[PDB]
Amino acid sequence: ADVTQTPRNRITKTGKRIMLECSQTKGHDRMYWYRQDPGLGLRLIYYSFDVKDINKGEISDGYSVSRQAQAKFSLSLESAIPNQTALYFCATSDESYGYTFGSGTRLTVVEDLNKVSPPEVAVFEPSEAEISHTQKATLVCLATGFYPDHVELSWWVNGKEVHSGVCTDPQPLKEQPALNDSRYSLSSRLRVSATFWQNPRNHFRCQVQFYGLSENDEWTQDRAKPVTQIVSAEAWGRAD
Amino acid sequence: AQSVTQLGSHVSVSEGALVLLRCNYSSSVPPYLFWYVQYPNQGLQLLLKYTSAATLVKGINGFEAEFKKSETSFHLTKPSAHMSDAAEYFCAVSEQDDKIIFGKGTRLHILPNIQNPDPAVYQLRDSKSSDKSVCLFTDFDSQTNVSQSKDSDVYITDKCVLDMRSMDFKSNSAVAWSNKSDFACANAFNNSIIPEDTFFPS
Repeated sequence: ADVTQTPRNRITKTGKRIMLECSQTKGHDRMYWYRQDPGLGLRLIYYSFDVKDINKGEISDGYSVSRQAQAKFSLSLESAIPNQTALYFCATSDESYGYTFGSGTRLTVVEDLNKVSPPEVAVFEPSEAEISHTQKATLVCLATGFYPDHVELSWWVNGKEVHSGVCTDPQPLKEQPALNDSRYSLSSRLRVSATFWQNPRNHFRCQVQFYGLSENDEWTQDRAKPVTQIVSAEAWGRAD
Repeated sequence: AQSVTQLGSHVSVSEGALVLLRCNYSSSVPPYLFWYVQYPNQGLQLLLKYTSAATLVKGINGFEAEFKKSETSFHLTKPSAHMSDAAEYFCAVSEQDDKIIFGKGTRLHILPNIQNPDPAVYQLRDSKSSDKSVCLFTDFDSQTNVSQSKDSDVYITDKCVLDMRSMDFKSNSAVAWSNKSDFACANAFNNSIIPEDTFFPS
């Protein structure tokens, strides 16, 4: 609500021009665009001290920027390629290194939109032997067959999002690691007391938000158009 | 100025033990220095910074860092590791009087205190099965690690730690699955070194 960036999530095809927008309300002279990749931290792309003024950072190739106003700093991918897939952050600074970051843009550049595919999601119920041995009960959610790797998984108990008792894999795995355009799979666990699982009124849902094609995109296959969507799977408690 | 160095992309600490994440800089004149934290799918939050005032800088949550010019260091410390401290930490430095440059980041993994491990491999069934299952290896202590499958039709995840707040109880697990007719939970983790006392129910 000082620094805002748009969009939040974007999937694009190789070769398209993409624009990310950063706006601020404080009118700081200094604005920045960074990208973040795993293992590399945040790397500066470009930065600007005034409407008249643009400066390269350490990784400027394949990008351009425009400082269209004191308040605004746009980042353009002229011709998007897959290795520009990253989380992007804009920032402002005062004259004393007081940084404010925007909340980020997750961008995935895919070569071939025909390969986009939503997840299939399944919930696997707790083992009787776990319940007897430990008096706890672990549900497992599996999301499989999805492309690209651009999802968010969450758990919902009796209609409310839960974070306690959850662990989700930090990265999906490749179903076919030899393939450049392999589909992905992700798993998550939710563990509760056996008492809570054994109540048949309790409802457990694993939700996967998938980011895919938009309504604007052409689709020529028979199979479902793989648009951004939510896929869930669910289970009710049981006392056998 | 020139750079900032964090070594080890992934580091461990025992739950309850001292947190120490190392950062060094190269700059002839002392720079300003910053530690940021990032949770999964979240943005950056400043923990503390050195801005040429006190050399011992205090931040939120018991975090502190001492600026030590003669060893060009600014190590981040916290008295005790809690499970909620699992995140990625970045040290950063002022550069060229006009920007902050970031280190590569270190992800902090907190090993839960498991006094009474109870390693087991369980088989779980699909809630609306057409005869589908997965295997759950769970309740081992952090001396165990899970290896990748050697069979390209068997999928095995990394170990993951959950904290059931309801019972103040943490546990490790990994998941394995396959479509193969030949697949059995007894064999799923045969490429991992598992505890000799792992429970394999009937």
